[PDB]
Amino acid sequence: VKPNYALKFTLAGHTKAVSSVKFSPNGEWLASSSADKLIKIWGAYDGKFEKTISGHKLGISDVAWSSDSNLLVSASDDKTLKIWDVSSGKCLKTLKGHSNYVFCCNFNPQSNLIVSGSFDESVRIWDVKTGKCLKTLPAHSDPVSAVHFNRDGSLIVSSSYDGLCRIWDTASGQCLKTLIDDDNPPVSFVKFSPNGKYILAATLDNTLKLWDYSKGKCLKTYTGHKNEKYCIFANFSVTGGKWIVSGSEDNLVYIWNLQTKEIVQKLQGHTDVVISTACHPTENIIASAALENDKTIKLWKSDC
Amino acid sequence: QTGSARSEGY
Repeated sequence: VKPNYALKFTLAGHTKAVSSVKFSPNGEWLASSSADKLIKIWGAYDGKFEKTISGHKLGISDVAWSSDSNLLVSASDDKTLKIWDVSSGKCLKTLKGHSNYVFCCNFNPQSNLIVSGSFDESVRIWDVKTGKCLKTLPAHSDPVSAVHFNRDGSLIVSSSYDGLCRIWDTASGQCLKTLIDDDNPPVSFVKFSPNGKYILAATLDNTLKLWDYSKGKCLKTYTGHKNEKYCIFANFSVTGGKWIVSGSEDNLVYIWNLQTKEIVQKLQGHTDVVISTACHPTENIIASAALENDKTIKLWKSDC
Repeated sequence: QTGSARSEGY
């Protein structure tokens, strides 16, 4: 079985490259971040522009939702993260401590903690309420491209241009595992699977890999796309068929069957690299976003 | 030059 994603809406508004898109956990909203220093909020089902959230001094590389859909956190070249109250648009806290660009960010499932990764080669863990840094992990020897908590928040996975994925104990800060396959390309993205068993990792050799975390083994590889330069997000799509979804440097969105590793669809429409994709939590909807020559976000919907 | 680390690329 193959899905049939079809283009429904195109969202224009950002004035520079879009850097990340994320659906709110409650399914109502899409948040986007951009090199234009802005966060924009859009209706998840109709693509209707809702509001702009402003405050960063330089471009934003990542934005992420709290699990109750009330807060956002953003990571900026201004070397800060900002915590936002979405309803009021207020910047609640500015998280200062990284010594270089902040590249990636996420809340833990409880949403009492934020994890961040930076060009300063560290991972920081921050208290959401106080906006204060709790731990700094000397995690990598090159910029940190992604950070993500597991299902219960007890672990953090990080990835780096240094070619490593590392798993950290949230509470103690200890490195529990280092994962790397037979070659050492920069690792450009990682995240835990929805069930927490696996880690999905992208490397800048045109490859996505599914790792069994507990066993430290690569189980599956997904290929066919182009990814040698950009830190492109990847997703697990779970509302219909079980897919892996990723942007590509040939301007397409790729969708693979998770189990069989076959490509099941390619989405054409963007005019530049698709840097970010997101999958809606309840409906078969994919959001995709593109770089500077395009500047748009697209919403695609399928019957499977 | 593109304005963010992620949109600039490796």
